[PDB]
Amino acid sequence: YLSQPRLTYKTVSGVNGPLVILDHVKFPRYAEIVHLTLPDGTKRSGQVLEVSGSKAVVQVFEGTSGIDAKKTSCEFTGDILRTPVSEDMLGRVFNGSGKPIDRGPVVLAEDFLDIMGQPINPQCRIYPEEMIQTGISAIDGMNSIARGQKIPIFSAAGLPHNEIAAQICRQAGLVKEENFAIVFAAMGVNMETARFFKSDFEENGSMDNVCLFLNLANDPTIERIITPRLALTTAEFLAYQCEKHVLVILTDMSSYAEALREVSAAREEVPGRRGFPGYMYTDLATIYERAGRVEGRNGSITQIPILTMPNDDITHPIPDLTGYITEGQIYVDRQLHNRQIYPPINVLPSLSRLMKSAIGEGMTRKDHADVSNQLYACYAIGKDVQAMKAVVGEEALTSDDLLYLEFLQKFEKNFITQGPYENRTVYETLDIGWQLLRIFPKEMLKRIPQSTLSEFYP
Amino acid sequence: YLSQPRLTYKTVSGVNGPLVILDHVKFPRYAEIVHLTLPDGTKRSGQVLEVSGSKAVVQVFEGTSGIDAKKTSCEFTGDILRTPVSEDMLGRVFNGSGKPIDRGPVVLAEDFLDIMGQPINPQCRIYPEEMIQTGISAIDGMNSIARGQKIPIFSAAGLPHNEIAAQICRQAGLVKENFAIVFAAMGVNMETARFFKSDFEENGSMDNVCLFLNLANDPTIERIITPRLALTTAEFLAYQCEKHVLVILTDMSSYAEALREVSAAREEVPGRRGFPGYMYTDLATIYERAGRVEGRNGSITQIPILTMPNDDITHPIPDLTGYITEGQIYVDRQLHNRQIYPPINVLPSLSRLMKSAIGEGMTRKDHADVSNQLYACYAIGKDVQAMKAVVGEEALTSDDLLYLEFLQKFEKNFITQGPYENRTVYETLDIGWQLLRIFPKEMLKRIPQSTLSEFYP
Amino acid sequence: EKKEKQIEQQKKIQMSNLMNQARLKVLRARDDLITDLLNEAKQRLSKVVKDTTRYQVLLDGLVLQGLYQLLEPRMIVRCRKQDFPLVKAAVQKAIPMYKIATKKDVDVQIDQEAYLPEEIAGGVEIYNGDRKIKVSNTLESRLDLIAQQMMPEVRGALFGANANRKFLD
Amino acid sequence: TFGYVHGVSGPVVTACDMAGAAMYELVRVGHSELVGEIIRLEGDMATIQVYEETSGVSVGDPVLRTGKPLSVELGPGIMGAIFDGIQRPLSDISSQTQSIYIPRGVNVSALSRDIKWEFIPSKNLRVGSHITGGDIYGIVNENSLIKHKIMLPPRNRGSVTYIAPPGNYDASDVVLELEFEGVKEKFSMVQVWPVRQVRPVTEKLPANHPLLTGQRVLDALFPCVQGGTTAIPGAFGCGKTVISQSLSKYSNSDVIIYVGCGERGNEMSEVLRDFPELTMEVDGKVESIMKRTALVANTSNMPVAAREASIYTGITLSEYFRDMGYHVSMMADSTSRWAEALREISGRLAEMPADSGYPAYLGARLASFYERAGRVKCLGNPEREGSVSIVGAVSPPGGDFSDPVTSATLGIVQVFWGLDKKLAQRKHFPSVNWLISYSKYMRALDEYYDKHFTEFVPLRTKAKEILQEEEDLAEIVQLVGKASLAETDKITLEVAKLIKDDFLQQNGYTPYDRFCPFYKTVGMLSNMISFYDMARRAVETTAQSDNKITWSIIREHMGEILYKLSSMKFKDPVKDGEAKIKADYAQLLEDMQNAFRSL
Amino acid sequence: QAAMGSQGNLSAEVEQATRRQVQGMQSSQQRNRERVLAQLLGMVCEVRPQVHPNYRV
Amino acid sequence: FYRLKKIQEKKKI
Repeated sequence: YLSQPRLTYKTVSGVNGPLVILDHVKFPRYAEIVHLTLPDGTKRSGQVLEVSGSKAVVQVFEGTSGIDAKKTSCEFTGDILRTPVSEDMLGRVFNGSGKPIDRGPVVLAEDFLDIMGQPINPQCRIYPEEMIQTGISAIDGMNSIARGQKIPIFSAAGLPHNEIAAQICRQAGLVKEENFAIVFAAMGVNMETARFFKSDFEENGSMDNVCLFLNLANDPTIERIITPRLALTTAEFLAYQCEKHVLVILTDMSSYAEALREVSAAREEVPGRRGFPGYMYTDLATIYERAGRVEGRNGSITQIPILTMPNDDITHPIPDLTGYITEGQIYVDRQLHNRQIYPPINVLPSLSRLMKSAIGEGMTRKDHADVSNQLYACYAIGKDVQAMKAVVGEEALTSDDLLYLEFLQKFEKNFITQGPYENRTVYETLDIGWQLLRIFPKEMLKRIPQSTLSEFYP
Repeated sequence: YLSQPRLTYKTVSGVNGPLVILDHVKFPRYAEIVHLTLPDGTKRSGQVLEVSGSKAVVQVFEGTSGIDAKKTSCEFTGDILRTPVSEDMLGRVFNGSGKPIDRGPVVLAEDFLDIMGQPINPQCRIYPEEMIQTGISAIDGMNSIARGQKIPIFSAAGLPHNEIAAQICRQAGLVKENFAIVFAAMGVNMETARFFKSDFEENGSMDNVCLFLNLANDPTIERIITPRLALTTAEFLAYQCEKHVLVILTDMSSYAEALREVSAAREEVPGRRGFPGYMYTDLATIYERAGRVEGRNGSITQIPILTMPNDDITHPIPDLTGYITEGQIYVDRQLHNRQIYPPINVLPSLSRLMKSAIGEGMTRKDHADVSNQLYACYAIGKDVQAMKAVVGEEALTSDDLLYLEFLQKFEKNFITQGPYENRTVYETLDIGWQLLRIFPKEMLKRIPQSTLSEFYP
Repeated sequence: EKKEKQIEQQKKIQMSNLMNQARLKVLRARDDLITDLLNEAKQRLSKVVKDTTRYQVLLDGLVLQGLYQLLEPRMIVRCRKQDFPLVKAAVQKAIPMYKIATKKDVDVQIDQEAYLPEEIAGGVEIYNGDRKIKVSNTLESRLDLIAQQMMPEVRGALFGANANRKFLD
Repeated sequence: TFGYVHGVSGPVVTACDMAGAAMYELVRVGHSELVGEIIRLEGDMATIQVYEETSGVSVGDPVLRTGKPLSVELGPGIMGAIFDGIQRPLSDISSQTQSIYIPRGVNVSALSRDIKWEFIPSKNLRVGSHITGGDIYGIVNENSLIKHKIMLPPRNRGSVTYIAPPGNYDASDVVLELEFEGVKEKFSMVQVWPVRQVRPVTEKLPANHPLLTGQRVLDALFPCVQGGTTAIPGAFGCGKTVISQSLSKYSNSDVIIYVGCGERGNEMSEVLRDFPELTMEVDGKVESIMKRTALVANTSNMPVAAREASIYTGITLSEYFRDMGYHVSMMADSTSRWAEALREISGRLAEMPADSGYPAYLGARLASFYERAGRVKCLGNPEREGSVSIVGAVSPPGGDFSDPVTSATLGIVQVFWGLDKKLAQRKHFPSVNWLISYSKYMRALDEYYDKHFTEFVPLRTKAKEILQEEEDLAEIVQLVGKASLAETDKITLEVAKLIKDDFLQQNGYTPYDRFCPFYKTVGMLSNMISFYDMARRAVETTAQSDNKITWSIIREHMGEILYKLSSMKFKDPVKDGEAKIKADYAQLLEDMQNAFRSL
Repeated sequence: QAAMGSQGNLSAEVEQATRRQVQGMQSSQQRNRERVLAQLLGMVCEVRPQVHPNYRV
Repeated sequence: FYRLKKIQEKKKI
């Protein structure tokens, strides 16, 4: 493969915030990459988005500043953005654009790949079945995660989702390769979060097996459009050319949606819901459909994004559309954090697709799923009793209501309450659940099959 | 000084709502004033809002109707709007645009001034500290009015805000003077205008009265210009004659409505409740012309009167009123249903200038702590009354009975006042002390012990 | 236990830092070797430029390539002053080829005022009529382009293939 | 070259003949030169935001071009002055014009060049040395308190060829000469720096030191740190301005930059009347805080566009004084004003609006602003360390917290102080909603307390749970009357009432409570928690007795002690030694123990 | 004290490892740099001028 | 409604 001498122009006919308009370009190509030289020696890059006649629309990842009309030059490559990809990217940190940010050199190009990736045949996917041990009673049990699944996290401002990310990182494992390769990317976050992540990884000795991309709040916002794909391409290369199991973390997709809004508003397209472009649904489908196993190979990808929450409206467009793509979701609650619970997780809004994963025949044990469902129902009824108590006085309470309330306080104070670094075996969690169940006399446990009730209740 | 003739165009390219599109305009100037001639003999005026190329846009103050593309003509003064100014405005009455309506002559201008005024340097302005004797216990005791300060009068439909304005301007004084009054209406019922004129005639102080009138039947757009002219006159008197000037505006709600109409015609970015997004700058421009200035004995005091759409206070009009002024008085319809002549709710009516004219040497040593204790006691009274409304009567304690008695006596004596009564500040503090004596000595946690020893018996 | 875990954590931190520094040094050394190889390539092509006979052939080829990439009625050429006798004949040979290839006429001129600086090993540049569009068909840019295309094969040759590369696809 | 005005619409100006123009370039418009900035280019036409009032500008007026973006000037004499939205020495302007008003197109140098200063060369500078920019090379006693230190800006280096001796020197006088590659560049005492850029630093450091504020509630519950970021949303009228002023008057910092955007000039005149009189003590020398403060005010009625310039100029000055090597903080007032200005500008430009009319990139700009704060290690071979704290004020419409401004703001700031209007309406002046406020810097300060106030750490914790239990019980009080609760519940209610009445209430205008030292606060908290402990122990011990004590019995037995508890806060810091206050508090504690023993 | 001793020892071990790797890489470059350079030089000689594929007449 | 008005306004060109 080769190409011919690249074209250069000096025909900047327009500038509108993060966009640039050119004219008299021969045979433009959609989604081509260009290189811009300002009147000074600075150099930048952009991507094409629209073509018609001889008009080329581009967007600058490095922001627009110092651009003029008669002096700016642009250069045209041949093909779409193809990025270097190597196994040595482990131990190497970069910025949002992928340029090395630490003191090391440019990545040696083991192989070039398309940033957009490639579609995968549905036939070739393999259903994920290997349940994962997380060492958190809240996650395991009611919301256990198979390897290959794509569960998100929901977090309002000022909640300790970062600590949850660190905890799941340190506690990664399997129910009994002995670990996972972590592909972590950050989108518009303050210095404290980056320091926390870097320091925590360094303390645990996991720099040998982690590749970081860092996009900070002070960097231009435009490169946020590219950054997640730069993470995922490396992830899938490690998952389908090295057979290495991968846990890929993303965070604060709200900023990615914001960048999409910037571009759409700059392009004067028809807005959809709350100023978000309509096709951002398809865009999120694109960025989330990069997990799951595949036959003939080994290894996979487990997708865990974090989602910052505008106010607390579950019915906001971003969480809603993420709810239609990701199989499940884990919910972080503000009230629990107000009541000083280190993993403030509300079981009620949470849900995952574990009905076929954690059964017991080779997995934890037979009574697992039934126990989980019974606990969930009991918690729901307990919250109902709590709501009832807020209306009338304590006199109207029966024995059942006192039992339910007492169960609520015990479950909240013991089961969910769990300090950091406190790995818990799955069997221990189920035993704690059994201890909670023993409080109620055996007759009111309706969901439980009779045989399990005789076997395990006493 | 322009010795050159004015141009007279006829290229009325288009018309749309309150706007007129002109073309082939040679070197148009921004915010320029244009006179108009209809196909018949009537005359009008306008202002420029935007220009581009040879095109231009002119908003018409009198509204658009029966405007021809081939008969009308328009004339350019080549200048920003200016207005005649003279001290002779005293004793005179005008309508909007300052045109005479008292059957009198055109104003013999001593000078000409810019309508838009000019910002005042923050270095040069001097903070106000001169307390003003209003005679009303709710305004001097629980609040304070300084010369140079600005403050509105919240109200609603049917409330007696006009009577409050009548009394405050009638018996204005100084604690121990001319107070040239200016009074501009905004699309109000004519009966209110006649009422105010009758009150001024009753007080027999027409030497000091300047009036600018605007009935609701006048064109809506002219109300946007109406207040600025009065403010310009006030500035002239303050900073070129050492006249202490008070100013009153009847209804800024009409101003907001007219500005909304103009903006809706101009398809501008909306905000809360479809209001124009830039009211902040505009209202700040209107209200900023107040205070005192170093080296000069003049001053300007502003007392606008606002009408809420309903009982709500979070409506954008009062909300944007709140940021500007350093205090506000509140009028409660509920108290008006109780037949109290000044139905004033003290609680929502803080004044941000209760520091520089209160204390010993200004009014008296024990002023601020008495005000604070009264505030706290009134709030506790409201709370316990709310509790009584649900729990009953037998469940209330002795302290609750004391607080209820305090409320009853406070509403009977303090706020209650005659249409012409004039209490000094000293007797107001005496009445407050009489009310406070009801409680035991130990319960006044808002007062230092020394004052308690000094004034309790 | 406080003192023990603190000591162990500090030890782990130091060990990890040492590993990171070692890996960074190794990668820096690899980059140094690659850059030295590129320098050798630059010297070798500088030697190659001196052979005038093949230089004229390559010059004609590159000129025709530029003419076919531009495709505009008005054209200008630029080159090192000392090589002008070659490029004028190059244009004279190339014009009929373009006329018979594109079935369209073209006026072509050579810049008698500006010339490529001496530091350029070889090549030419082209401009449209208005000097807004240009093409840099020089030896250096072509070298860089081919290198950016061909890094993976060079790495595979000079350091062997990746064992963990289980599948090409 | 020149340009010619093609059209005008409010604070925006379309122009022509701008082929060579570059964007974010300064421009001067009209016969009277008005500062401007480029925002948008098409062909040779352009778009210009004008920082001055627009009026009288006609079609075709000259438009002079300059080859620099917006920039400011740094050097001696900046402290104590006042500046407009652009750098303009307001006091010098009032003296110059000899008029009350500010002329629209006035032109005055940022700092007067006719004022000498006693410069002393750094002792370690020898001829031929290299400093590689960003390095101190002198010192100046611009005023009695702060010592202004001259530093070469970055992006500059060379060998020394001449250093001036010590002596008096006006501005614009050559002092240092360096020659890097055979080219000798001179320098003066005054440098320049682009506004929209960010001055680099050697490194960043984590927050590790508390920022005492003097206010009881903030320092006891939701403390901020130096280098930190804070936000104070509040309903329209809550005394936020007073919190800002009190913080400026009694901070731990060294230089304070008060930027009041969209505000009433009466507060500025009040500040000018108050700051000169109020003084403080450094190394035994008492001088006015006005010397260690700088002012930049942009009144609301001024042109709308200048607000953004004001906000940026504040942070640029504070960053310069961070490189200077001090701790500093700024009072950013009413960022929503900057948001509204941006909304107006975008609406005039006919962009695609976002939620509530504000343009989309508001959040991005707010992020780019806010990340510029923190503790840092600075350039310069002499080792220096500073910090910058931001204290923003927000005024959402209607007092609601659903507007996009606060929603975006809370996504960045680490500590939040919501203000509740109901408290303000009942004259509880430091109106802090303890139920919703939260601080993320609860960590990284436990060690400071370990070495100073180790006893204090659990006290505030206990206070939090008693308040939380009060809140949980309050609704049951509201819907169900009293006499249905145990004695523990009633005494906890009473303790919460005492906490609200005394520990939370602070009147900044009284002499005895204008500022609260920390020792006073911790003593009060210890007294209150000791009372709660003793009362709960008394009631629980007698819970199973036939003479179980009730709240009424306790109240009657030691009501005078309750009065003493309420009145302990009426003690001045001055005219009253710390030992005296501590002795009185210990004596009161002993009286309380005696009263509990007698029962 | 033992920890800093072991730190020095590990520094010696890792720097020895890096020296070994550097030597191996140098030999690997040496054995075929000439052939690779010849191949690249061949690559930068063949021009093949041609018209754009989409260009029409 | 305002968004729709603006998009129609721009579409009029």
